Amino acid sequence: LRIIWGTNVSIQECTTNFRNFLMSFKYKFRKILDEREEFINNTTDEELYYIKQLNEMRELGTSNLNLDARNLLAYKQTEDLYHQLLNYPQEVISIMDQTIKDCMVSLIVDNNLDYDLDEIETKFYKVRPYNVGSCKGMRELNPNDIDKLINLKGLVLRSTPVIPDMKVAFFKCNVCDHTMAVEIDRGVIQEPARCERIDCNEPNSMSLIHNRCSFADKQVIKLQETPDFVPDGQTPHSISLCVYDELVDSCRAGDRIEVTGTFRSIPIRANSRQRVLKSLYKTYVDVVHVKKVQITDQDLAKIREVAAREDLYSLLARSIAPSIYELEDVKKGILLQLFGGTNKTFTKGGRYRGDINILLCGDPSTSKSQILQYVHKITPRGVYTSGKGSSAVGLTAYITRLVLESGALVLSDGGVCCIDEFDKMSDSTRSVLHEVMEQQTISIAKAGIITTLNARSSILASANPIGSRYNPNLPVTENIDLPPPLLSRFDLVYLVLDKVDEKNDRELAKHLTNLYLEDKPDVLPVEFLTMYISYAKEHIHPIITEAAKTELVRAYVGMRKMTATTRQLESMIRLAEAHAKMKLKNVVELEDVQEAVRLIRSAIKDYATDPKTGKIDMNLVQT
Amino acid sequence: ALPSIQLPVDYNNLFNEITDFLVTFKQDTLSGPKYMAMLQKVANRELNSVIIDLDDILQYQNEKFLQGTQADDLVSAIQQNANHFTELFCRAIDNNMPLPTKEIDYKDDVLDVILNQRRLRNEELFPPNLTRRYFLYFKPLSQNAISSKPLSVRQIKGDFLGQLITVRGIITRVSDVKPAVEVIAYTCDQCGYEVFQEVNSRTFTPLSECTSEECSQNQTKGQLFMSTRASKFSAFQECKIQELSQQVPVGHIPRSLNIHVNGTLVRSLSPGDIVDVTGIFLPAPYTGFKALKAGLLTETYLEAQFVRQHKTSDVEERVMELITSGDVYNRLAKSIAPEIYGNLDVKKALLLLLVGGVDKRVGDGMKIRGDINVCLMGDPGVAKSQLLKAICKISPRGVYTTGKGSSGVGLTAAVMILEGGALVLADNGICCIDEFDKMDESDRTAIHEVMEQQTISINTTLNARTSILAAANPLYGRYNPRLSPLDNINLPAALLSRFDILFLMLDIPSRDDDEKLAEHVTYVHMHNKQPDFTPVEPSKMREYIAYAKTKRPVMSEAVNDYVVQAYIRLRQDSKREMDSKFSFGQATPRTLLGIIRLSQALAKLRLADMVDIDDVEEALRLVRVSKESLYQE
DNA sequence: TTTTTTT
Repeated sequence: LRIIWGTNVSIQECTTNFRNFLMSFKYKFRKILDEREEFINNTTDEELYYIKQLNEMRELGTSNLNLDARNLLAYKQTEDLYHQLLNYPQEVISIMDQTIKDCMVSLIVDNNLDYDLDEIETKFYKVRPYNVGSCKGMRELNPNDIDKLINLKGLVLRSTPVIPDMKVAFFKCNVCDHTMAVEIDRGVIQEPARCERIDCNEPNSMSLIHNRCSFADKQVIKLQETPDFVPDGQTPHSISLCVYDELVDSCRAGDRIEVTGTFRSIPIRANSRQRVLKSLYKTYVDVVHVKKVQITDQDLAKIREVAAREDLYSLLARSIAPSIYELEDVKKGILLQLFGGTNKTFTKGGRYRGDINILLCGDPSTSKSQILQYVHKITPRGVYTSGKGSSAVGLTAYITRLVLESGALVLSDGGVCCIDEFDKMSDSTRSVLHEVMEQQTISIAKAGIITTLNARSSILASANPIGSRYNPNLPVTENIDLPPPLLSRFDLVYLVLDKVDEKNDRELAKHLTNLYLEDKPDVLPVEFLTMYISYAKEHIHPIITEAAKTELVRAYVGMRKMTATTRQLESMIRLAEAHAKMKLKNVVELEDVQEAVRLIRSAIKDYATDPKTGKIDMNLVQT
Repeated sequence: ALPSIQLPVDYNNLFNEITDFLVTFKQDTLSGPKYMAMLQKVANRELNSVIIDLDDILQYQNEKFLQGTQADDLVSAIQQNANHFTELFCRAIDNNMPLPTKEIDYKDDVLDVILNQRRLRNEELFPPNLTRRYFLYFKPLSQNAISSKPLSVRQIKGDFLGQLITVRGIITRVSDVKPAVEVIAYTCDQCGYEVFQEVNSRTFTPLSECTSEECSQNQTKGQLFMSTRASKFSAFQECKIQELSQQVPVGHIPRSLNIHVNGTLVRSLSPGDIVDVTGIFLPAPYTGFKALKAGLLTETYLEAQFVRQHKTSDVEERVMELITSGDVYNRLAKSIAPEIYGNLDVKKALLLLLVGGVDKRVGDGMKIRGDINVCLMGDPGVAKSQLLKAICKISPRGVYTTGKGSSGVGLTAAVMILEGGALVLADNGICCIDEFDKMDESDRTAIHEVMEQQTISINTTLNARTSILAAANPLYGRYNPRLSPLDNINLPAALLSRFDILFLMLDIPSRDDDEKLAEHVTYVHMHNKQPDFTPVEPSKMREYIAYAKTKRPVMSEAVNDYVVQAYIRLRQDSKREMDSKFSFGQATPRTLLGIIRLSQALAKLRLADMVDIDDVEEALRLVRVSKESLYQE
């Protein structure tokens, strides 16, 4: 038999265990390993999971086949093979790739569906085990763990450009015009000492030609250690993850990705020309699988029922921060911002941007930043920042030599942005934010490097009052202390002030004391509400209608009677489109525009605000 | 070229004595041989390293002297050439190694499986270092002298090379852990035989040519291939120890010294704490090209053997002794700054801050800090700076800082790749700010970013969990009754709310107070001890603080309702007490939180499993005393 | 590169 070196386990036996997993292993085995028999379905269980997966790979036309170490453990012989893989991940992965190819050929013949066995041979099946082990940081990874299968979660610090890889060397003889191809094993090309052609009779006549040499796609992605894995006292250590073929560019940089792989250690040459290599070995992880960290039909039905409920707007507001008290209007504005307005692009007038930015000002103990962290959790992509920690250059763009790097707002783009101590945030940073928010995109010019980075990020800001506690005598805008251009740029302005009464104090103290009374203590689940916002954006594309247009023109003229920025009217339209997404209405309606204007009026306590100078009586706040 | 010089030492007889000591030496005075037990643990692979005590060697030599047999002076020969003696010690450990009482899990050890296979195929085949999975170490000799006496970097000399020696100083930096190929294993396909190469240098040249007799018999020129699973690898870390400030002569800068820490000893150190490490001082060879220019001049380094940083049943017994002494809260308060006379309430608040309150994190995601922060506001000459320095010395990880001496950003995290600031050095400790009134509000904003939420934001982030203490002088240098208490504090209401408690002390002439303070101070001057209650030792005080922190008391329904009533009362008292002369700041729900943390700290000091209404009332009384000190005038 | 700070 053929045995992997040092394992005393046959490579044929590993392939046979993988074949028993691919066929003659029921999905019932994986479901039983998962237990939860009430959750498992008997018919899909009786069907063979890996047989269905190989047939699905044939239907896709792709050689790659996702692998589950849990399913490998579910099958008994495949569990033994998975332990052998944990010992020798690369060898067992090659064995499983060959087994997947052979099982695909056998499955094509068995199903009798049209397919080419030669096409299956040309295809190189891929085994991508996952759930082999608990996710761990790069700092947790060890040289003993090198050459052992593991599943790792990490946030991509950056993704490197695709790196050419010498899949096979090609030798072309300059003396005799001979053509040859030499496979590259272990990353080293093989060169015959004499000419491949005996008639040439020229020693070392063969010459490698790089263009003729076969190249396989390869890439690397820097991966930061997971925030839980990182030590509390120090920033996480980062190790780049090797990737190739379909795994290359599987996940974009700046988004969390879970890549199962085998850790690798390689000697580092003391000098590139010198054969000598330092006793220390550089360490990198080669990913057997790449994964992240879209609405299911049942989730979409649940979102539809929720959106049908009239209580759902306030329900999602409360669901953003279920434990928090008395900031439901700010949470509703944040939920509208998470839904976002629809974006319209035109040849003239540029492109109206649907993304909504929300500014919130609260006196200390407003729980505004607790709600902001709640919004960061609720957002599908979360960016949280402190005003003292915020920098304008970091928010817009950085340069490394000389190539531009994504700003903090650019990384926020594609998700909601959370800002704490927004009053403490620098006015210069806010001035940088003004242009980026007005354009919904960032443009940067600098010596050497000048480029524009997308900044289409919904922005949430939690701000202190300009006074240490919010002053009713102070104007609400002054208490928020936001610059007027940034306030116009923001779609929504939120004002929250504490109101004191004996019964209200009893209620607040009772809430805090109940959370304390538990030793560990209508709201949608936060993940379900993120999915609801995603489904609202996906299946709802609100646009200005006639009724919404009557409401919008009335609101614009009335706010001009009250001065109305044209951007505020666009922000009201975006909030109206956000409300239609919150209601899962395909187009903006008069009720949506009315709710958007009502949400803006309630957010800044404009109804509470006194008619003159914009100041709000404290009793008027919180009605 | 190599004139041999016979010396009064024979390595063979010394190694025989070492092997005899390994089997004969036992902890009978403390009570098979203890070294044999460690060898059995290593055979089971339960012990991954060995530490040979120099004091044990000296005791064995004393036993030999009592028996009349002449000692080979193994303990002193270690000081003579410890590097050379270490190889003999490893050989003696191999000779006296017992069989594994527990299975070594050889199947999981790919090296062990391949080693059995390689011996079978072969039937010093492989390096003994590759055979050994343990790292030797040397414990410093017990005081009763170069190894026993710690040294400064400048005090160390080139003659100390090749000698085990202890050093003392601040760790400037620690290099990142790197692999070290103790043995590089080369494999060639043409022979099918593995050829091992033992690397003992900082850099190595790969064999690059198959040395296998099978390849020699086949006449094939094989290309050796290194195998990570076959080659031995050891973690390598470096440390830079810099001379202590007292050890540095005036007008001289302390010198950091590179130290090699390998194997299990790697990653043992942290830069913040002073370390007393015994290690064989050894030359560091220069590279070829650099050595051609250096000439006879040579680099030097230290290979650490035993690492010790300055800062259970015994701890439990000490805490029980303090509890039996009783009144533990007031006793620890009076123990704080025994030389300082008075300010017992400030000392009690400082002890509460040292114990800290319970840190709470809600299931929804809310996190409320348990760390306590205190502020001291006093007139000049009231031992504000003295008490702050005493508290900094009391805190093993605490840092003392001045408002003018250090910038706020530098204290939070000093920009030179990020490096920990004074607050990061105060992690699991207390950052002290002397002359906090003099500190600028711009830096106070950086402090306010961290006081409310422990984490630091800059991008780079650190948890930066610590307790904050501040000492401030009143506006214009002294308290003015005409000025409101808030005006004399001259601090933002955000700072007042973030602080758990602020203490205001006034300098008022008094005949009896002057007489008592002069008596205590004159007693302190004539005799270093304070005249009078006996302060607890700082080690036992820190142990009691840790024991209190372990309690983590939780609130009850009655205590929570009483705290809610106190919050309502404080809010109403602020609403009615808008008069600035009597207004100490509006009631804060966060302040009641701070009050919750203080009650948790009091229940921790009392070691109560749950927070008590008495603890809540005591925290409220601390704040009330903070106001009443000014009210007395 | 990026503070730090002296001109």
